[PDB]
Amino acid sequence: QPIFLNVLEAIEPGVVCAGHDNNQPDSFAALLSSLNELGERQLVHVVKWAKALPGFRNLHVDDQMAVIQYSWMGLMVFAMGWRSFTNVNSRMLYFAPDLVFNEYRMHKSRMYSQCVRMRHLSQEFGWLQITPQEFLCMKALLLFSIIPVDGLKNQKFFDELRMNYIKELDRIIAPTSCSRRFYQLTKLLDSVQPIARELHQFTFDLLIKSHMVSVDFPEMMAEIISVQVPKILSGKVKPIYFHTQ
Ligand SMILES: Cn1c(C#N)ccc1-c1ccc(O)cc1F
Repeated sequence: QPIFLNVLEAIEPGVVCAGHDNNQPDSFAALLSSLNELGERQLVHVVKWAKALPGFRNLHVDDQMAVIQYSWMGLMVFAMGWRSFTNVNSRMLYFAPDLVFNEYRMHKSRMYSQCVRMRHLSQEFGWLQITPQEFLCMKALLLFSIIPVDGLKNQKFFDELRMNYIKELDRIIAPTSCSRRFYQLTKLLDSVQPIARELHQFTFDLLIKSHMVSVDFPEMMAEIISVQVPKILSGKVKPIYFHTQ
């Protein structure tokens, strides 16, 4: 019985729309406001998803929140890359059904470079022939891939929970074929982190200058970006990497 995989498939968030008006000509303010609102909508789903993961409540309740808050960006990028792979074969970024980015929107959003990398991430799902099951366990493992340098309140329970998720990834892979596969997947998991960092910087700078540019940041978005993201950007909170960068 595939108990672990059953849980992941069962708790996997459905479609989330951004509420973007696609009848109005593209503007930087409207495009970035819709992404932020999508971020907010998505956060809600990421919280409910993470809280339903196997063993997640073994974590200290305060570590539960931190982990979600540090990981959210990378979790969203990775899932978005998947959506883009399965819906449009990575030809465009499928943020939401009502928010698909072509190259014009990539350019109008002033985050073309970040978009380029995200789309490259999406292409990798196709290049490496990632299975939905690999995707599911990789995404779960992403939640436990970023922690403070000073450690969590109960680090031991995190370490065990992360160890078990790596073991689960091992299992859906399962000797030279497996060692090759594990190498490829962990390299893929590592590649999400520099991308998330670029989006962390962009979203942070944007929050600071938000009033100047008429870009709206929803309550939960503005809080994380100003309280938790600077902890990452200042080097206090760091990715866990499989390979040396
Ligand atoms: C909505 N979204 C996804 C998804 N799905 C990945 C990255 C972002 C994002 C980008 C810039 C920003 O200012 C706010 C954001 F929420």
